[PDB]
Amino acid sequence: PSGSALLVVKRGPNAGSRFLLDQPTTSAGRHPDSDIFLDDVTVSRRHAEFRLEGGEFQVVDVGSLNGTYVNREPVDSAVLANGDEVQIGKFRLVFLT
Amino acid sequence: RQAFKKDVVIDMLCYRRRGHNEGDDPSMTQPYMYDVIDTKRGSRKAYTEALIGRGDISMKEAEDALRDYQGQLERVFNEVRELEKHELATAVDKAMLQRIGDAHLALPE
Amino acid sequence: EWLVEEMYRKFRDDPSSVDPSWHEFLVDYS
Repeated sequence: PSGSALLVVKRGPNAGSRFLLDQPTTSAGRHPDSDIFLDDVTVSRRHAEFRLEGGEFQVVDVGSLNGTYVNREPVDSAVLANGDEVQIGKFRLVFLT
Repeated sequence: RQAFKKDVVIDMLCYRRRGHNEGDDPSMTQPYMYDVIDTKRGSRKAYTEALIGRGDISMKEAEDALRDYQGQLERVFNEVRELEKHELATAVDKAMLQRIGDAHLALPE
Repeated sequence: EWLVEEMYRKFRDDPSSVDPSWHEFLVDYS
């Protein structure tokens, strides 16, 4: 829990699953090599990257077709806070810090 | 359907791209029909150009969609290539019968 | 609208100029 973030999946096949963010770039998408592997037809190969810069979590849309809705709001880059709802296609994810 | 609880029919007019076999060229029977389909564009790629032409999407959004096309095409080709390498009491008492025999005379008021 | 015809000539004459992601889209155009 120290200096790390949790991404508990609210809606999706892997419901309840947790992804731990503590690296400078924690990738997410339909590509097998992505850290946060999200498999769905809505989700693009490279959907978003969870960048941590000096204890500051922030998700950035790296060029996905369905984009990324933080708190049901389409964003290109948004600084994340405890309680945000980052959406990647059909995958609803909650933010914990 | 939710408002009137009645069947609804949607006639989707499209085209059949190929015959009913790998070596089937139905241009023997319908040459005019298949001459048109020869020069047709895919209902996904044509819609992609329409969104750019109408100003609905940009060339960055055209890259987001084109990367998603390859990202989903590679997705199934590689998943399949990897998964290929890994290969009693049948009777009642008379009181039950007497309940059914009385139900025929248990007429409403 | 514009790159439906414009980048088709930048890829057919010189495929290095057009982005490597548009090669699996410009071939199916003509």
